[PDB]
Amino acid sequence: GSGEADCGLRPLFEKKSLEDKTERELLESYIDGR
Amino acid sequence: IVEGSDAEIGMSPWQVMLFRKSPQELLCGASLISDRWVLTAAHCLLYPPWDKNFTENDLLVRIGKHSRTRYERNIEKISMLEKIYIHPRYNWRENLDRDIALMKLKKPVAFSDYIHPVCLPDRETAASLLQAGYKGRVTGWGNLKETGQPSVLQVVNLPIVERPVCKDSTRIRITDNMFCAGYKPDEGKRGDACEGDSGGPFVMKSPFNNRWYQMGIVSWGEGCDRDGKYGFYTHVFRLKKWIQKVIDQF
Ligand SMILES: N=C(N)c1ccc(CNC(=O)[C@@H]2C=CCN2C(=O)[C@@H](CC2CCCCC2)NCC(=O)O)cn1
Repeated sequence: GSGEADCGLRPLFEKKSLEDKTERELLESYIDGR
Repeated sequence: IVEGSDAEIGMSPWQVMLFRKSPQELLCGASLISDRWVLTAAHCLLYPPWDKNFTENDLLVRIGKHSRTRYERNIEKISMLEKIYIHPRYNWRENLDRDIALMKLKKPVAFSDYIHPVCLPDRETAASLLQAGYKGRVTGWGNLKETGQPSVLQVVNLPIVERPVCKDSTRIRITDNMFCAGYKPDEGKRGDACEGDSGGPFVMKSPFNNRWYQMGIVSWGEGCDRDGKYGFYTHVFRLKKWIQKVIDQF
């Protein structure tokens, strides 16, 4: 939509359900902790 | 980047290096937002106090990189600039307000495992993700300390800081078009962007659709990773309309 389709989905990670070493540190902060 | 660590392969496929033709050196960071457009900080191109004022032909855009100095044959893609657009109201004279610029590539770049565009935030996404305490990611090949350089692309995860706290850390006049990020003195952890990271992307991964969005652009700071001070970034969404305006017309 407000951004071309497919954008933001990394070939070597999201597209293969693979996580990078520290992305969970980010998602864990989108709640209340840090 | 100070106190960060080596990024892994294909971790930031939108990461762009602004390379100078002569001499040949790292100039700034930038980001790929489509097959023909790259985003960066205006002070990277224009900054009179330092007689800095580059044009289309003084620069090269290098996409898909990991190593700072090597020419990554078969992996990276070097592209030329067709046109540069600085924000008409970029304030280099006072506080670097509206530190943003768009660059039009001469020819579309072909995506791959190492080259892929990041997403631009929309009102909803920015509203939900841009909050104090939430962490974003900054990447670059800039300095490792205030006063050498990394061998490989560096990455750091930093929390966004409360606007009031940003205002009381500097004598510089803050504006709505910027936000600051970093750890406070008593938070144990540290880290920050630094000279050479300018124009680099500050991104966040949406918990809703799993996509990575670019919320900021490495803009300025006073020193690097000093206690009590924070890094400032251009508020990408606040300037989103200037962006679409430019892309839809040019
Ligand atoms: N620690 C950080 N987060 C950081 C440090 C430096 C840079 C590169 N950006 C700059 O160098 C810009 C370009 C014009 C000057 N500038 C600054 O950051 C000035 C502050 C400017 C604030 C706006 C008005 C002009 C001075 N400080 C340099 C320093 O102390 O190391 C980016 N981030």
